[PDB]
Amino acid sequence: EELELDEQQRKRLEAFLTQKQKVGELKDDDFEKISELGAGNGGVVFKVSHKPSGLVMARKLIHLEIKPAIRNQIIRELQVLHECNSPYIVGFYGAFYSDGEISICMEHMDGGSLDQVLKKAGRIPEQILGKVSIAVIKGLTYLREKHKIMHRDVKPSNILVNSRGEIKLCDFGVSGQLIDAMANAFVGTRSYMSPERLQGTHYSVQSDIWSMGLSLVEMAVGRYPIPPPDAKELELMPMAIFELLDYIVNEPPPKLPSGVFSLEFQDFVNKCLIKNPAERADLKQLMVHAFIKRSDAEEVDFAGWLCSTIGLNQ
Amino acid sequence: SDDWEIPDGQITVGQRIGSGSFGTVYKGKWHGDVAVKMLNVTAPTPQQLQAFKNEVGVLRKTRHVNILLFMGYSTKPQLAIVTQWCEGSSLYHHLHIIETKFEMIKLIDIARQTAQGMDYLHAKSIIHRDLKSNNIFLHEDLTVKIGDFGLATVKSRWSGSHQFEQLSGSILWMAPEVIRMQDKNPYSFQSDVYAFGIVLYELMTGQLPYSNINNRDQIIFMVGRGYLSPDLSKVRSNCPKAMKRLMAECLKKKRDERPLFPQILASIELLARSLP
Ligand SMILES: Nc1ncnc2c1ncn2[C@@H]1O[C@H](COP(=O)(O)OP(=O)(O)NP(=O)(O)O)[C@@H](O)[C@H]1O
Ligand SMILES: Nc1ncnc2c1ncn2[C@@H]1O[C@H](COP(=O)(O)OP(=O)(O)NP(=O)(O)O)[C@@H](O)[C@H]1O
Ligand SMILES: O=C(NOCCO)c1ccc2cncn2c1Nc1ccc(I)cc1F
Ligand SMILES: [Cl-]
Ligand SMILES: [Cl-]
Ligand SMILES: [Mg+2]
Ligand SMILES: [Mg+2]
Repeated sequence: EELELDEQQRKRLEAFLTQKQKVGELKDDDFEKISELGAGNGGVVFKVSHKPSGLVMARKLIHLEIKPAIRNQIIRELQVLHECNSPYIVGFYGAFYSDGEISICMEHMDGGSLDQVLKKAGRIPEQILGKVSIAVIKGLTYLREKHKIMHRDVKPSNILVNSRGEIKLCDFGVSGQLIDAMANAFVGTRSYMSPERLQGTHYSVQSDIWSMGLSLVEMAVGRYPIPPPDAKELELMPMAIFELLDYIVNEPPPKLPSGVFSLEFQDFVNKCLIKNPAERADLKQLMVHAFIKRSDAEEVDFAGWLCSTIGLNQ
Repeated sequence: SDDWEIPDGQITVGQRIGSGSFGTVYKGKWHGDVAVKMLNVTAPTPQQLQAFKNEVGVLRKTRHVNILLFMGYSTKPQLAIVTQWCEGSSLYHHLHIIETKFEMIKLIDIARQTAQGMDYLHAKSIIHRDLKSNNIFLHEDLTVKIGDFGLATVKSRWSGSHQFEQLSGSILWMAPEVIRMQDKNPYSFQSDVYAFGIVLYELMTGQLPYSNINNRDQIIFMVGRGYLSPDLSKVRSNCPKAMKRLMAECLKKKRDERPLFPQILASIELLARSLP
């Protein structure tokens, strides 16, 4: 279904629901390892084959040392992912527990994350980033309107793409117990957290919009923008975690370089990076921004650009 | 091979237990049960390997009833630390996973043995750098064994002779100056005292600190800036008032204001006597 789908998005959404019905209960011995898709600060992802169904899935395994009551609640809250079906949300097959590891089985995206695509592209073109912004905005809108879910972890590594041209969000906070469990267990080296949530202030999805603009700047210049590039480094066109957080809170937000990006794109990320969470643009304001309306009209062969950037075939 | 180095093919590496902040632990057999931690640093430079060997020479002579026995190390097939295998669970598993119900007299004794082992480490001029309930084991349910101490040389990847130190694993036990990573060396005896203060919090509250905050980066910033500290009101009603005062002194934001373990151990021992 009842969403603003074009006839191709609805057919792919139907095809995913069809394959999902071939998947009964997920068990560890029903899977066969193919290859590793990558590892994060608290998880590891494998390409696997679900032998009873023949489907290829991305299986994330999270090893948490928690009390079983919390673990059982985590597996419970993850079951909401069965109802998160959108062309901009990574599909979901099942979440179960075995051998001391939480398994989250999801749709395999053969284009990887935009973090991987970024290293292979050096920089991502503005016209490509326009299609990404539309997908991230509409993905965040689906999660908040249809499920009251806030993402809380918008960043290039959690925006997934495939050779069909789909751009989907993943690793969002559907389970609040899982967020707190991994907050106690691991740490990263960077951060896309908004300055107000760093100080304990909660402004709904305004923080996710900050994270998007930060990701758009990183993908546009090909470099994590905290701290800003230093002079001659920019015309080529090791901070610890606490210093990065202190910088986000106490320094002016980053910005796109002048001249090399259109004024609409520069204004779009500036409205996304206003440190004041209330003056910061919200999801409805961004969807009618000049940069989004222009990119929504542009014809961009994203699938062709992606496979070309990665080395795949069309 | 070198002193206290275990040659290739001597340890029968068994089941994989889990990964921590700087290695992956396996259950092994080598003249009995052992824990083998495959270090994350797999490609050490001669400068780092020499600094690591110098630190092994220190750690292998730290022998105490409350200190997990250091049994040696390996370089082939990969860099590894071999320690005594602990039967039972760590203090973290008892408090937060199994939820073992200890009486106050036993919780004070756990803190007393931990302060005993920490006092010995600092007497030998060794900074733990990683004290946490995960590195405190209740061996055979009675004796407290502190593990994963020192090893500063392999808790970072080396660029020749200089090393960049980054936060790894949990942060709940890190002092504000350790979080910031700004002073010449953030780790000190007083930063161990802070971590011991967090362990006291776990014992006397049954909870990890900052239970109401699920945003890790908020915790890193506010603890590092001195805006956030453990809620001492979560302390259970049967906790002796001297233990709550001692806990507050260990958790002081400025490291110059934290007591040292000779005084900490003396206070816990006095409270263990002045107790029903
Ligand atoms: N559904 C998927 N299909 C294909 N690749 C995937 C999928 N999900 C995750 N990956 C890959 O697995 C990698 C590891 O994921 P993850 O465990 O979330 O760590 P991360 O997001 O990259 N970094 P971090 O979140 O800070 O720990 C990602 O970077 C992707 O390249
Ligand atoms: N000597 C040991 N005997 C038995 N189990 C151990 C021993 N050392 C570690 N373990 C277990 O091995 C797993 C991984 O430990 P470890 O890699 O040390 O991570 P951690 O202690 O949780 N954090 P850290 O020690 O700071 O890296 C945990 O389940 C520990 O309980
Ligand atoms: O995956 C996560 N963090 O990354 C791990 C660090 O490497 C993650 C983090 C928080 C969370 C809350 N509820 C689910 N959560 C996650 N999982 C997840 C969510 C949606 C999909 I679709 C697929 C997933 F795996
Ligand atoms: Cl598109
Ligand atoms: Cl192995
Ligand atoms: Mg991720
Ligand atoms: Mg340990």
